[PDB]
Amino acid sequence: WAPGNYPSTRRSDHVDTYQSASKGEVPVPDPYQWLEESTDEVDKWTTAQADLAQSYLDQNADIQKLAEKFRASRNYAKFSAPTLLDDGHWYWFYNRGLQSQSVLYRSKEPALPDFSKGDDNVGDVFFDPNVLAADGSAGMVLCKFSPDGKFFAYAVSHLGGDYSTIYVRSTSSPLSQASVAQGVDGRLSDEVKWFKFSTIIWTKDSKGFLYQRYPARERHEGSDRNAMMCYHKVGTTQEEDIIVYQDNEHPEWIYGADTSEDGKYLYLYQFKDTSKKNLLWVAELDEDGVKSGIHWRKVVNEYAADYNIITNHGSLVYIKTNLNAPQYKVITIDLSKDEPEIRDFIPEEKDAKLAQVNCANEEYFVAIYKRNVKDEIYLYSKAGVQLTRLAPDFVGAASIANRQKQTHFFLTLSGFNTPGTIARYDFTAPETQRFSILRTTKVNELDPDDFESTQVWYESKDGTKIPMFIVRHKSTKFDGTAAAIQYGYGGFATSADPFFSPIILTFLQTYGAIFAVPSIRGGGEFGEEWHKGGRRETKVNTFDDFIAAAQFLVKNKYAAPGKVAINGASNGGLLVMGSIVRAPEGTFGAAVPEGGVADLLKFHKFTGGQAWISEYGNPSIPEEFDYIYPLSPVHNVRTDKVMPATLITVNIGAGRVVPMHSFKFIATLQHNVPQNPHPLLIKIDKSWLGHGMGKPTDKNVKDAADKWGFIARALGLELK
Amino acid sequence: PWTAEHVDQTLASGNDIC
Repeated sequence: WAPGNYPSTRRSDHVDTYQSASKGEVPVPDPYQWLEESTDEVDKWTTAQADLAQSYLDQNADIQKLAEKFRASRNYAKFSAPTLLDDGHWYWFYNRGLQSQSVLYRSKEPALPDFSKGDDNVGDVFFDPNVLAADGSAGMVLCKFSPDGKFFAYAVSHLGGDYSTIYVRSTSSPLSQASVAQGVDGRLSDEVKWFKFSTIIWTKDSKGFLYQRYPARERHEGSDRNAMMCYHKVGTTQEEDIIVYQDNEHPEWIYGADTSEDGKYLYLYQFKDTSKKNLLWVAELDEDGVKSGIHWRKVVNEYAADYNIITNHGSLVYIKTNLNAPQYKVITIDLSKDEPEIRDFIPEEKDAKLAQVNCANEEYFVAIYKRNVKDEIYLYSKAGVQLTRLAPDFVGAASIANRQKQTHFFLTLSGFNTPGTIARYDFTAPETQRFSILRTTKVNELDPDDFESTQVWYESKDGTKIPMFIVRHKSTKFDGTAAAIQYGYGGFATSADPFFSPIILTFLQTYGAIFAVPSIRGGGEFGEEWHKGGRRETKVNTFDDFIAAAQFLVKNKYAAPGKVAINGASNGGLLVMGSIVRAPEGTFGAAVPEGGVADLLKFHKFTGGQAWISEYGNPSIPEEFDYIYPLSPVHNVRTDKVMPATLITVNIGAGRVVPMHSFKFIATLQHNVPQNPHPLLIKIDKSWLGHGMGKPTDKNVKDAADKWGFIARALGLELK
Repeated sequence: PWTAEHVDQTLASGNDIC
């Protein structure tokens, strides 16, 4: 590769006209409009680009070395929390280390295993999703056991497919290499097609489950509208499924459900966009079970807040909500009254987000609070008294795993240097012996104790103080010499939580680099106001926050000048692409946007773009075009600014941002600064991933070595 | 999906399966 050696990219005469509130009609040339299409010409162009990128990476002999180190760092057994089913047996996922899909195991004995003996010594395979297809083209993307433990419902996606299909099997019928060689699959004939974008919710009689589906679509027919919440009865075909709810007048809205443990209530959630606002309707179930013509009580019938059911006791329903409470709280709504009475059960904390609440042991509550972007776990009594903090020395991210009716619960704990701890709380144990560690994840080659994470605060352009995690190998100094990889997402109220990555830690140890995770506005770290601080008309703050983080790393000698690289995916790819356009020349030394939005004027004209109007605004509204257009990366590339080395990565598939965003952005970079001194490249994986499907592990390792090696070489880092 | 493609998800994959 050399500057100016990019594939020829045709420029059309296409112009789109938009209406600006401040400037009236604005004509916007779109010379790469044709990259919106799927054609021979586009295939040759993406092939030329991917060949150019691979040619450049081929010049870098260190990538293969990183692949070896990265594969080894991933090669350690991994496992989930176990779940006790009503058959008395415990089920958990187990991965031998490098398997592409983890395998669902079942305890040999009706007792909690001593997992120190080894998963294969205490459990047998129950469901191995690797055998769904002999060539790995099918993945299990969601599953749910029935409450009585007799059935296992599982959603399957295929390469090339745009929906998932739900299947059902008896829990006494394993799916394994042995079972498929020795006989038929063993599942029921049920085949529930057209499923996507909800969970699977069993009724508590275990007769069936609720799931969202879309209209059947022929190959050359006509978009994803007219979602329906449906009910599937086990042992029937889908033509007998009941439509529980649809709304022809609002064909864009989607649906969720929940069922109360006591069998009394069916709950319906409705969502009109990606804001955290939903309707909440409540139906009473009887002997008649789930039926068409269900009567809904429209308890929450305006879009104003997030409501998610926790549990109920009789007609008193406990709900996690952010109604008038942007850090969230628990309310009760008493349905015994004509006008429901609404009360705070666990009040909002001004400065800590209530992130999750589960009912445990029938009448207790386990709450996770996120304070300064670090999770804290507490146990509450039925009277709302905070009893104890669990795992008080844990620093990182926590989740709860339990079933409300049982006498125990688990916590799953991980963080930058905590690979994966599963703790157990046993209410039947003596009062000082209730909390224990069930399993700790043991990693390979790496020693997590060799790494430190800390949290520092910097100031954004408008004065706002923003926290940022910094992770380093403990021999790395903050003396103005390290490289930094700065990661972000920056949207949709998603929190940039601690997480464990053996590949990142291996990179940090290999090169003496640091990893930086700033909690930029648009995320949900500090509740819904933090999200509102970076969305629609304030979305510019997300970019200012991310740019100020990189400037702070260099100014305060965490990292060397010009040695901050940035990386992010989906919304985080938009973050990366807009950041390199907006920041002063030299702010970044490398950039890897993964599958981002980049045409912020046309994003809502494609597939899943409409739902994002709540996050970015609507380009077709003149007042909103005026704040979108200055931020749109495709429309703000200059000719006078040196760009960092950039490797754009694109994965094709269901539910992913359409790739024309990345295509237009890289075509526009190579048109505007063809002689850039640093390579501006794009790598496309043309396999069509189905919904929820990942790539095989070996491809993931190869892609990681390419990405991190590209960054290392761009920043001048050498293998010691 | 905060870290959905970048890290193995086995640890939390059992939290809500019944």
